[PDB]
Amino acid sequence: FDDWEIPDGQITVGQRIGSGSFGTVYKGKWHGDVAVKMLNTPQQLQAFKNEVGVLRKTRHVNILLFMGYSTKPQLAIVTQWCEGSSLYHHLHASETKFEMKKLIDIARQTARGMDYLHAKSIIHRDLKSNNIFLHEDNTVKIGDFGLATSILWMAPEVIRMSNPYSFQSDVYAFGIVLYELMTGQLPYSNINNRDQIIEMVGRGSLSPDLSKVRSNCPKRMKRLMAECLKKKRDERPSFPRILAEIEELAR
Amino acid sequence: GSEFDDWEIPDGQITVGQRIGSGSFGTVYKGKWHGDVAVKMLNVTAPTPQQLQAFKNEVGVLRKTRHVNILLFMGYSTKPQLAIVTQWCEGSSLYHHLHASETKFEMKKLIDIARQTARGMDYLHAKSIIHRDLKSNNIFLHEDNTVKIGDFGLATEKSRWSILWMAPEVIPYSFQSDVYAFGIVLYELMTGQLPYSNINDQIIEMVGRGSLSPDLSKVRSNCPKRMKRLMAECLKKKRDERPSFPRILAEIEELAR
Repeated sequence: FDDWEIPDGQITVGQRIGSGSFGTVYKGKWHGDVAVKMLNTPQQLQAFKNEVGVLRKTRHVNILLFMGYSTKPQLAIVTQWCEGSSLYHHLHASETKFEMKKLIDIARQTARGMDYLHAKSIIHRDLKSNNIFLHEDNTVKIGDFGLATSILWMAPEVIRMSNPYSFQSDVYAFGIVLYELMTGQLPYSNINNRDQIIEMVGRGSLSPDLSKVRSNCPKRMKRLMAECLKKKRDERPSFPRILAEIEELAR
Repeated sequence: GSEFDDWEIPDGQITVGQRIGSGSFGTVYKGKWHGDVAVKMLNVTAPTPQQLQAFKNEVGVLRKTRHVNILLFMGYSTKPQLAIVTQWCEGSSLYHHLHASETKFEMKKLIDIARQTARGMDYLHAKSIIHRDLKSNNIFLHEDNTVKIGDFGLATEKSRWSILWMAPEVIPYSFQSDVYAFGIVLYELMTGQLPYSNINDQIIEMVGRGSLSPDLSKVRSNCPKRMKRLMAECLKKKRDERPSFPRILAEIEELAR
């Protein structure tokens, strides 16, 4: 027995949404709206529990709340549902037009969530607009930090190799998310060959064109952005600075 | 009793949420009224006294056409722009289930979907409405598991003077070409595939000349022969050789027995 496990048939799985890290996300109903990631054999089950233990403990207003799991009919992680869907969806699919204030607020909240994770020494490894979610009440919720133990966001040192992930590569990824916020575009949209992008970013010769950012993008945000995207990782700011900087420029 | 003004949903009672896609004459959003709704922003921001009256006439029609298997018209919006509001279908479209999330239906469910789609087309045609745009993209699945057809509205305006469902003579809209489109929907149901899936411009030419047609060898093993016969009838290249929907619905009513 286990408190945190949801019994078979207690969850109604609804519309398939897409595939995030390690699995497939569905809309679902567990005493309310929820999101369900179907994950992709004992021993493995115990390792899964050890992860559930860790997940149960990382709680912040700006990251998804872990609500429970299933084992049958399949491995599943259940979190709260975000009606606003993802940032990626709003920018590059439905092309929603956010006010600069909403964009800077989204950037602030994502930075708070990242600040929380990093202060807990957790490395995300996959920050991108696809798993930055918008909740009905207008707060940002980050996902895909779980199961700790897409190339467009990999810092140059991450691209060319080998568990290369670090705090500073997270900061880079966030830098790309600022690019998306401030340009409404994915970086490198004019290059079609993902293999040429990998190589060129990996060598440090390719990087986002910060001149494509909207006119009303404040000067400090552009400054911050360029810092986070700095090729030499130890030259990138930490998230307490990043959060501090965005808090202030919003004022 | 009610008149056109009555059918306006007062401004600010609908929160327009997420953009879903584009359907006929406009853009579909998810929305919240006293509940879930779908909102089609029409692509006309400044109506002239003739266009607005044309909109009134079409709304006049939408209010009279009701069947359990077609979308309920709930009202229209005025700001910032003209919009048609109908109910929300949590099951999204048939297309999304078959070709996106690649959901796997049992043969009994596949045929009830066909029956319900046929019940809906039968009503529309009995009301002399030609859909002109029938495809799995605008056959929607409601939470309660009933099928709801959409994009049948504004029929007359479409009259004023996506390729996979067009009858050869359409590559000219009639009941018989609607019946054709339904045939391709059968193909989608029974084969789990879109027609002509192995060809990547040639389709317009070859289907129109009758030298290309759907590969009927992809239909499931447990698919009944009556379903094959009907399907082949509906897809006939010569339009006058196709069945009518009363016939189509009857045949499906029985093999469902």
